Amino acid sequence: MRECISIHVGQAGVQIGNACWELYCLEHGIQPDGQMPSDKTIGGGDDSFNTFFSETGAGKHVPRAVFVDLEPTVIDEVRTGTYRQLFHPEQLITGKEDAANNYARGHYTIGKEIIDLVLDRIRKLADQCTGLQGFLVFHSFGGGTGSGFTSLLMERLSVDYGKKSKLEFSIYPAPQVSTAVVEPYNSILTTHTTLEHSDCAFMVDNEAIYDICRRNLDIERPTYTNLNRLISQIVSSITASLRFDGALNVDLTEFQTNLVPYPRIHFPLATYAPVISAEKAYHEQLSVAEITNACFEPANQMVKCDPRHGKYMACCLLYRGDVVPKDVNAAIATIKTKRSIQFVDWCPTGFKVGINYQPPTVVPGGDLAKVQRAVCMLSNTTAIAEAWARLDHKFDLMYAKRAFVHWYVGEGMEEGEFSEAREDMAALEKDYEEVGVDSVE
Amino acid sequence: MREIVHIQAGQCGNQIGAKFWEVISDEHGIDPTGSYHGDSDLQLERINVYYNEATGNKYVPRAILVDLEPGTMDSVRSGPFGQIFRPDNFVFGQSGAGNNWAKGHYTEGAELVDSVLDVVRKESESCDCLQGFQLTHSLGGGTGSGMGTLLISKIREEYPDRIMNTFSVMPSPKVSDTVVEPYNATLSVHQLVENTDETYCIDNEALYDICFRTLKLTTPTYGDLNHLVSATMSGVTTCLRFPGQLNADLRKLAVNMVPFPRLHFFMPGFAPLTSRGSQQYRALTVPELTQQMFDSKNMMAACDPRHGRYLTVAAIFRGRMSMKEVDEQMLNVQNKNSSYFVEWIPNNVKTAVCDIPPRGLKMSATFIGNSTAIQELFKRISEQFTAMFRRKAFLHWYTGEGMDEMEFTEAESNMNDLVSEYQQYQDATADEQG
Amino acid sequence: NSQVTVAVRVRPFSKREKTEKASQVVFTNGEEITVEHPDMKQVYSFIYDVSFWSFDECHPGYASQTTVYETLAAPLLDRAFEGYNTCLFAYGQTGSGKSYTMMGLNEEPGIIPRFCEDLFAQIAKKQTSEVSYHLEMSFFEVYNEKIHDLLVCKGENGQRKQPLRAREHPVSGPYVEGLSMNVVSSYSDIQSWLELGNKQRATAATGMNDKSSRSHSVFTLVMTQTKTEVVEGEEHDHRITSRINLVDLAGSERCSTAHSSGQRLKEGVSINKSLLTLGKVISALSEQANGKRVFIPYRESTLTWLLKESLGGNSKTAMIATVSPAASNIEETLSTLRYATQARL
Ligand SMILES: CC(=O)O[C@H]1C(=O)[C@@]2(C)[C@H]([C@H](OC(=O)c3ccccc3)[C@]3(O)C[C@H](OC(=O)[C@H](O)[C@@H](NC(=O)c4ccccc4)c4ccccc4)C(C)=C1C3(C)C)[C@]1(OC(C)=O)CO[C@@H]1C[C@@H]2O
Ligand SMILES: Nc1nc2c(ncn2[C@@H]2O[C@H](COP(=O)(O)OP(=O)(O)OP(=O)(O)O)[C@@H](O)[C@H]2O)c(=O)[nH]1
Ligand SMILES: Nc1nc2c(ncn2[C@@H]2O[C@H](COP(=O)(O)OP(=O)(O)O)[C@@H](O)[C@H]2O)c(=O)[nH]1
Ligand SMILES: Nc1ncnc2c1ncn2[C@@H]1O[C@H](COP(=O)(O)OP(=O)(O)O)[C@@H](O)[C@H]1O
Ligand SMILES: [Mg+2]
Repeated sequence: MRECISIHVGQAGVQIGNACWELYCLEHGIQPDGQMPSDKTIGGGDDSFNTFFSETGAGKHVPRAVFVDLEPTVIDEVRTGTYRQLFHPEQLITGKEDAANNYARGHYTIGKEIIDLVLDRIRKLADQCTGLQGFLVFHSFGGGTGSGFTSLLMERLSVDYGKKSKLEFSIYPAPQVSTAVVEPYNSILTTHTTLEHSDCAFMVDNEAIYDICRRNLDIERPTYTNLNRLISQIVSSITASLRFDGALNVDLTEFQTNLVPYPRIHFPLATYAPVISAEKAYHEQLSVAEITNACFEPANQMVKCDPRHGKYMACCLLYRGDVVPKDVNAAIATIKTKRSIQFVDWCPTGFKVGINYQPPTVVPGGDLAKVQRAVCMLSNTTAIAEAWARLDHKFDLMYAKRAFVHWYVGEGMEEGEFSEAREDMAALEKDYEEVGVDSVE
Repeated sequence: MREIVHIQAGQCGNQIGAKFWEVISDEHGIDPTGSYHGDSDLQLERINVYYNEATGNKYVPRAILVDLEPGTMDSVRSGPFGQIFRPDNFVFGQSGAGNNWAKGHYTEGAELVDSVLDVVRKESESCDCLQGFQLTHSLGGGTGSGMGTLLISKIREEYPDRIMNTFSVMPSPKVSDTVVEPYNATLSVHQLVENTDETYCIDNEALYDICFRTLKLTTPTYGDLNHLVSATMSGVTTCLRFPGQLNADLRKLAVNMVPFPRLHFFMPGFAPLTSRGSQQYRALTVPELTQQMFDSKNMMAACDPRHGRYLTVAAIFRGRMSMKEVDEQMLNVQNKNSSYFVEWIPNNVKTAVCDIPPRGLKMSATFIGNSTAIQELFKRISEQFTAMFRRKAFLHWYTGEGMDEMEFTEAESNMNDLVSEYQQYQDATADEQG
Repeated sequence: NSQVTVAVRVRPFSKREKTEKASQVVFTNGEEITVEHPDMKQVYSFIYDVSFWSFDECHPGYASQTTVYETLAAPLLDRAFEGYNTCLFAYGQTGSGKSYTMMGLNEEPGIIPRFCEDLFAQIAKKQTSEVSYHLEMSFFEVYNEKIHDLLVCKGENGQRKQPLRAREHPVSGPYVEGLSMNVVSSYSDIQSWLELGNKQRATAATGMNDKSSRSHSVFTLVMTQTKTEVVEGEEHDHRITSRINLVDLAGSERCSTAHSSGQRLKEGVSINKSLLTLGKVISALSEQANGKRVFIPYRESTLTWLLKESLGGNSKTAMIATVSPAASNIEETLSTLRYATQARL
């Protein structure tokens, strides 16, 4: 069968995985103890879904995941929680000390002494998999682990596994909000190394999801346990065709193709429009047109950027539930008739479309509502260059004075890596501005 | 396995420790016999950060007392929480420093430092991994100034990979408590500036004004002042012990609070602080705490941030909160008070949250800040100093114990250079065009 | 006031390189230096106050040794007699021509011998029987923020590298205790001391080369011009003094490629911290020359702390960076040219 390994690196990664696997365990029918109750019915069957869960002969389903944090505080909440009996006990802590929000530590100093032990486990899982396709990585630009250790691991896996998809789901840094002073450095240092190895990096931001949870869901005091539940739905919509049946199916190599024109502009966004409450589950039809128009509103983007300030280059639209393609065609016609939604001249073929039949599942204690139809929109837009223009400027301020640099040098780095990375990002800005130019011979 | 070694040196240090080990032992469920009598199960997970285990499931703190007079030893032993410390760790001598940085750094401290290092090595080598060290010490006197700084210099040489925190009680502007505060403080700064990573400056007068204006206490003893210091101590080390949504440690805070290695002198503070009667008429929410913490009348350093610019601040929250209400609030401060912050650092605030608060409050918070206002703390000393040094006032009691006049000028110049380094970043000027 | 003079010297291809036929990456247009990646995607330009082209003789503007001495070093010997201090930096990675520009071979002498010989042959001319010049030399190193002296002969034991310490005299400024100063009369005595010191300097056979310079090295010369009072009273009266320093720094040592653990890693950390602080100091000095009051962080390293009076106020600093134009050392050349680049304004 088909298999996809998930690599949740850092606090953000683990706290997203603890919801993603909470969701997968319900979509398929797995209890937290790993024991499916309704394996009564199989008589064969394939509902022990091999894309995420490996089955063993005792009637148990163990996930294809790896945890690593450089600190036990988060992983040890899994060992002590409700899903302690599911995961293989190789939930790799190495937390004698953490990265201290330093890329210098999570790359060489403490990033090594681990990576052998992570690769030995990834090798053990891959060999347990026949037709493996993809590496779903989960991390955060802004910390040291997610920044440096992920860079190292993606450097290694590009040598050990070669030409296999590597999709990063990353917490992008926000313009105004920040829980750290050294995200502008780590973000650039991670982009410089991951850009040559990754193949499509789906970005999110906490500020946008706060705005969504306020406006739509009516949550004025939201926390991470609301945001990660939505990110889990994004990943499930990405990983639905490999599990459930549909009319238009989508493999992982299709995102790597339909959304990456050039090998450095592989930084798209994410969107999930039906984030309405159970109250507003009524008072709304929730048709394909309403959703498809919501996904193109700059307010319901999961990344804080106005695509009116740029141009769309490609857009995948993954739908779940009672959808008919006539509705999608009508919706896309409405969207193409609109003038605020501009495209590049060299991409007249626009949208990738995908349909799956199984609708989303509601978690108890969640804020979403049971809706018959769901949508996930992942778009590549030049407007994100403006975000890169912000991060590159902050860098220029607190690097002219060489602030916080001695901490990085003190853990195995050089004053030149910063310049290298800044020049690569300045090159990427020009690469984002070039494609926006209209074609003339 | 992020283990801390507490070193207590002098009356101030031991009297703060005797309150801090009452605060942590309460936060973890230990009694004066050293035994767990708690309710939860998170108290036992990371108890290794301060305590070590023994035969009968007893928990002995990793403390090292240093004081050079037996009076504080007996106060600790003849006390509430005295029979949990190890007797082989009550290191002490006789004939104290005499409010002299020289007697406690060359003459009497050199005759005892080996005995402290022999315990430090024992307690550090029994640790799986070590995060750093922890010293509470009053500069202004002797022992805490000299025999503290020497221990710092000898640990930093033995461990030039670990954190060395110093929770110091600096002298006050108006009223002194020792005539030779300037010399000793200057000679301690010359050793801390070069051998520390994050040093937290406390002042008796700021804490008296807190006790009078916020807590409405009329006659506050030092057990009340140290009750505020212990609160901040626990605030710094909550992420390592307890869990949280967004965690931190000493290394991460030091990374995100020290642009340059010399400017590691910070203003501590704690919320929510209130009088017993004015509790029923307040609301326990995040904005009230943020208003209490960034208030100049809630500092411990006796230096107003209105006369300077914050370079980098931290906020360790404890309780079930929402990260949106921290991000919004800490963005509001940067915007409404842009002049009190730096421009070449876009976001000056770090946030950390822990899901387990203090025993009596639904929510808590701890505030560290690196400001150019602590300039005023040193510029005063250098003014008190040089006058005396212009006359050689009280110096024959330090030269006699094996010191030279050069060691004073060196420290004075280092302090004044630190002043210049902090003052370079408090006059907001613009660029060519931008 | 004090501005700095950063220069670059491209070494020519080794005969091993053009026999193996390594490709060329560093180009020049007289004024600017340019680096063109073998992929030919990105081209980076670097401007400097002076640029030395030692790639091939037949080129116009060939940069021999005699035009490096006359261009950088000699105006510092000239400022010495005026009574001011001077420092000469020497940055460069292994296999780039640091010891060819500074010390040189038996023929083709670098800056040290030319400098010293011109100094001696000029005091021989200027001395009047009423003026007298006395020179005093020193030679020390920096290893993990520890000062070591080299000219003292070390008998074999664990090691007699005593960690000397620095102090701050109120007038004379920062200095070094235990510094074995020595007297000099002509250049043939400096060769002996420097050989005896370089033999005891720290080295390690790391991955890049069989011997790398894992330590800094400061070579100081202090001159004193005594001219006589006969108002009525003979001299011991008037000692205008000047410190001329030649420092031979180490390499940056990126540890991504070099899987360095332990002592080599600690040495790399110390070197890179020192170089960062030195860059900060040079940038602050250039800003000060350009009319901005700033704070020069001297006290963040020993190298910047001891040379404070030699790169401050009435002082003239010079810096030379060495580069290889080969395509196997592009990542080193880039960082070198970018380390030098933040000193030019
Ligand atoms: C019914 C009730 O709410 O009583 C509160 C109380 O009234 C107030 C005033 C408490 C009270 O604290 C003080 O009045 C005080 C006295 C001297 C110096 C400093 C404070 C309180 O005594 C203090 C005590 O705080 C704690 O218990 C924390 O655990 C504290 N540790 C200790 O107090 C402690 C002392 C000795 C031995 C063991 C533990 C702590 C704080 C931070 C980090 C770790 C621990 C609390 C909530 C209260 C009383 C009891 C009235 C306050 O204390 C703190 C640190 O938050 C004072 O202002 C807050 C607001 C509280 O409402
Ligand atoms: N969406 C979301 N973001 C998170 C979560 N936890 C942390 N973050 C973000 O992660 C960023 C910092 O990266 P961290 O994950 O804390 O760093 P780390 O991976 O733990 O690595 P260390 O610094 O060594 O601890 C912050 O900007 C947070 O906003 C989470 O649970 N959900
Ligand atoms: N905050 C606080 N400060 C104290 C306390 N006791 C003493 N101090 C301060 O610390 C100094 C005491 O110096 P000390 O080291 O005890 O002198 P020594 O006995 O010779 O070592 C004085 O300047 C006091 O201001 C205390 O309990 N709390
Ligand atoms: N301008 C030049 N002309 C000719 N040869 C040069 C020039 N510069 C450097 N070289 C050659 O390059 C080598 C430099 O080695 P060296 O600089 O001593 O190594 P390191 O930089 O590790 O000290 C010498 O052998 C020398 O022959
Ligand atoms: Mg973490």
